Amino acid sequence: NFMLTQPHSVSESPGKTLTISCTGSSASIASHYVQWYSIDSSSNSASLTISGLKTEDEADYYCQSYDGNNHWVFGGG
Amino acid sequence: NFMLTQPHSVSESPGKTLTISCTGSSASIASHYVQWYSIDSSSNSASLTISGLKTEDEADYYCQSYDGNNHWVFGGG
Amino acid sequence: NFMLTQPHSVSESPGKTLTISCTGSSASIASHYVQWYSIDSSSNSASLTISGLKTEDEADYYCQSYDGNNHWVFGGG
Amino acid sequence: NFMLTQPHSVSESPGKTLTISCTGSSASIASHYVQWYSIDSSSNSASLTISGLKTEDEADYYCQSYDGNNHWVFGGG
Amino acid sequence: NFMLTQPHSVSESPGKTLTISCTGSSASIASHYVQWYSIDSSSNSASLTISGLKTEDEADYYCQSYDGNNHWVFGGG
Repeated sequence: NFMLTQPHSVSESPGKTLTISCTGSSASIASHYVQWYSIDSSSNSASLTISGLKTEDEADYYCQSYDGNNHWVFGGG
Repeated sequence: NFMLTQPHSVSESPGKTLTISCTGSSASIASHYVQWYSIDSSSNSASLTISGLKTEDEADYYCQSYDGNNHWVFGGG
Repeated sequence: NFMLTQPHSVSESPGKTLTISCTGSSASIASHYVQWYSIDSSSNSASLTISGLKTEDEADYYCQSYDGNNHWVFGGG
Repeated sequence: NFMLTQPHSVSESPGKTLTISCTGSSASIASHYVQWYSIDSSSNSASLTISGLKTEDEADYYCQSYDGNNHWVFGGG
Repeated sequence: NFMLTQPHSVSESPGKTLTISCTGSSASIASHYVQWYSIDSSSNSASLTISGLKTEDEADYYCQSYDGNNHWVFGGG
């Protein structure tokens, strides 16, 4: 999980900016993800019966970003 | 999971900007994802009966972004 | 978990900026992630019955970022 | 877990800036992560019954960032 | 766990700045992480019954950051 908020921001950035690669994979059960723009805020998850769960996952991430002056240069992933 | 909010923002960015590659794969059950623009906010997930779940996933991510001055340069993914 | 907030910010950054690679993988059950822009704030998760969970995960992360003047340079991942 | 807040900030940084690689993987049950922009703030998680959980995870992180003038230089991950 | 706050800050830093690699992996149950921007602040986690949990995790972190003038230089991870 990576979570970023900038509720306010002043940026002067003549730049390479927000570059995001390979953000990994999420498996979720009954999970709530919430961002909405007497006051009551409620998210209710309950009375859940779970039986035996077996998970076997093989994940290989190969992420390559190049800014390169390269002679005979070999990159192996 | 990658989550970004900029509820307000001032940016001066003569730039490469928001570049997103290979954001991984999500498997979800009964999950709620919410973003809506006496007050009651309710999302209710309940009384769920789950029997044995077996998951075997093989995921390989090969993501290549090039800005390159390259001679005889070989990239293997 | 990586969490960043800048509720206010003044930045002068003619730069390479926020560069994010391979942020890892999250498995969550009934978890709540919340960021919303008498007052009561409530998120309720309860009465959950969990039976034996077996998890065997193999994750290899190979993340390569290059700014390089390289001759006969070999990178192995 | 890495958590950063800059509720206010003045930065002059013509620089390489916030560069984030391989932030590791989190497995969470019923966990709440909260950042929202008589007053009562409440997050309630209760009455959870957990039976024996066996977790065997193999995680190898290979993260390579190069600023290099390199001849016959070999990097092994 | 690494936690940083700069509720105010004046920095002049034409520099390499906050560079974060391999921040390790956290397994948490019912844990709350909170940063929100008569007044009562309450986060309540209670009445949790946990039976024997066995965890066997093998984690190897190989993190390489180079600023190098290198001849025949070999790095092994």
